[PDB]
Amino acid sequence: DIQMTQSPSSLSASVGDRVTITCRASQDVNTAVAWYQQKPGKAPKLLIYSADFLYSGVPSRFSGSRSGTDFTLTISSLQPEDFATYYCQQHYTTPPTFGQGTKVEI
Amino acid sequence: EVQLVESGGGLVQPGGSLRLSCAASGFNIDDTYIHWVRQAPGKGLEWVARIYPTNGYTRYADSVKGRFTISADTSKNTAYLQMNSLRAEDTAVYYCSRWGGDGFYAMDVWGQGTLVTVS
Repeated sequence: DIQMTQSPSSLSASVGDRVTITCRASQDVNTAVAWYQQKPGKAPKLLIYSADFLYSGVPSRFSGSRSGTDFTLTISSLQPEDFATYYCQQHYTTPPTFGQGTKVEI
Repeated sequence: EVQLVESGGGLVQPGGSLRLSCAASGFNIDDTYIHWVRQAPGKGLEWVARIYPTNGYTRYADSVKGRFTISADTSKNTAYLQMNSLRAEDTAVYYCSRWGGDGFYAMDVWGQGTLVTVS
């Protein structure tokens, strides 16, 4: 039902750069948006829940923000190990739906 | 510590069946929901199914509904995805995850993933 539109589909950046990824929901999802990091060969890992809460353990350079139906993930200072695909997801209603993913290359 | 371990992935003929298991440690699956999520090449992450192990209530994505079922054995602390009438499009890495704080923490614990190849 709820479509999550992620942009961009991929980007390239250098170690130390700030990067921002945007996610737009097709309907109200309140605060309930999560962000996952998936490194090649690895399981997705939760970074952010409820738009802006940092999952315990996750580096503080990762932050989430929300303006209405618009959601952003920012990595404030890209590290070598942050090369991954990032996904947004609404956890408001069933089914939980994911963005198409944004591949971040260094 | 909280962990999910999947097994059961491998090579299966089209029209065949497979069962994936998702074994939990450090929490009880009947205190939460277990989801299955798959990553097919080029299709990002796709939600597949969930189960509420207390009562075995299930929900399925349209892509697998009528072919895949979920079950759980709460004494073994394990959930299962039973895959029937397997097609090419079902080739993916399958993950299980929990719906932490009954969804407040989104999918906060993930299995390592298991590859299913329909050949």
